Amino acid sequence: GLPGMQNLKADPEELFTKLEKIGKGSFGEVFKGIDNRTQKVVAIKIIDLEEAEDEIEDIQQEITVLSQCDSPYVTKYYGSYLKDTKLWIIMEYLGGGSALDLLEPGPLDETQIATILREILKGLDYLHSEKKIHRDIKAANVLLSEHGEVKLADFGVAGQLTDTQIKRNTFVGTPFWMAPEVIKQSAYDSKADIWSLGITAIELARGEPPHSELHPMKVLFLIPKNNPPTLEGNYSKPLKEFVEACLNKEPSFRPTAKELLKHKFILRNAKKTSYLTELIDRYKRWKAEQ
Repeated sequence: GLPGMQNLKADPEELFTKLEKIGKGSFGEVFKGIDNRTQKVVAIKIIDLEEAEDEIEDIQQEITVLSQCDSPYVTKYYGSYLKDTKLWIIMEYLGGGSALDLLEPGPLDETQIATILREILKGLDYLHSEKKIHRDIKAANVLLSEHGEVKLADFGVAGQLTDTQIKRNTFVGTPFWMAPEVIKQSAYDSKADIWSLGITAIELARGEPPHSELHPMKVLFLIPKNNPPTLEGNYSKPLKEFVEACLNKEPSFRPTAKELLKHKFILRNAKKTSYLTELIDRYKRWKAEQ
């Protein structure tokens, strides 16, 4: 029931060569490796199935959604293989790290912020046209290639607004970045992603989302209660207005990803993506210490 899945005869230990461990979340581990067949780098995510339970349903969800997307803005999925009780998930490798990782060394300038936002808006636009909802937009889920290309990853809880289900009600996402109607489990759609993008715009500018120091439960009542967050500090007027456009409590009043692509903040500051390699190296130097 998992697209891309290979019978047990496909031995992943022989088909792929792990090069190094690049992540160890809570589902398992991630390696940079090589498809020995086509000799190309891939990210290899291994989850122990005999050691995970409820997380399986989310992993299968993610793979299903990734299998249906074909966009240079969404991480590609290459297939899955099974080894004993280990599911190996083969994915597009993005070696530049996440936008959250690129924040570790210091602040981004507005050009970088605009460039990264423009690319995220491209991915959102594709998804929304395909009637898909990301549902977990935030800087840790925006990944970069080593040359600066920007992609959406980790849908996990991505929604599908199809024919007989025009709206979603599921309380899903990470609190700080969740739209108010998602918390209130109201019927919602792509606009929940636009709100999340506004919270991620504050995150790329200040490093953390609003209320990041409060306990999550308090945040559950603050978002629907309080006025929408605003970007405070010395940022240009268009950056603060981009944030306000996204953060409207009324979802149907937030603009589409396509219209935000014409926003003055984006038009005046975004530059080619290759300019992001600088930000990418800063991160490498930084992590080299540590």
